[PDB]
Amino acid sequence: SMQEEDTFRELRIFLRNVTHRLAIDKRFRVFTKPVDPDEVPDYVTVIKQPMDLSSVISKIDLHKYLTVKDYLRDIDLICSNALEYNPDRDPGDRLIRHRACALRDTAYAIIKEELDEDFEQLCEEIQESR
Ligand SMILES: COc1cc(Br)ccc1CC(=O)O
Ligand SMILES: COc1cc(Br)ccc1CC(=O)O
Ligand SMILES: [Cl-]
Repeated sequence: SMQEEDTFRELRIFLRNVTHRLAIDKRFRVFTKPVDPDEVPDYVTVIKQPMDLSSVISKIDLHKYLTVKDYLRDIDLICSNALEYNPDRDPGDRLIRHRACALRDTAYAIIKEELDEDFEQLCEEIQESR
């Protein structure tokens, strides 16, 4: 239906706003772009599913997210990718891990306060019946 179309547009709008709010945050600057295979060539080998805020945007835009659940699954990636790739004791790694996982926590905290549960549930049911 159109109803259902209006639901997904709303989701897309909501997800864009959340994503923008992470993107304008100085802490998260490094997550706004994919990793350049210059600086880091061994990345694209170790990290199977690269993920970042600009990709998240592309995916919103290409109607690739039908639920917030799916969105968060990508946000989880950004954190767990950093855990995986930058595991060392050194401060360069500790900082990246810290920033990536605060991104995750900020995303979750925003959604926990601003996402209507019934809206999520609706997206889930529409998606399930497709
Ligand atoms: C600096 O603004 C952004 C940067 C990235 Br990466 C994604 C999204 C936005 C804003 C928007 O999509 O509304
Ligand atoms: C971040 O936690 C959630 C994530 C999703 Br998806 C749906 C609901 C919640 C808790 C809430 O929205 O009350
Ligand atoms: Cl820095």
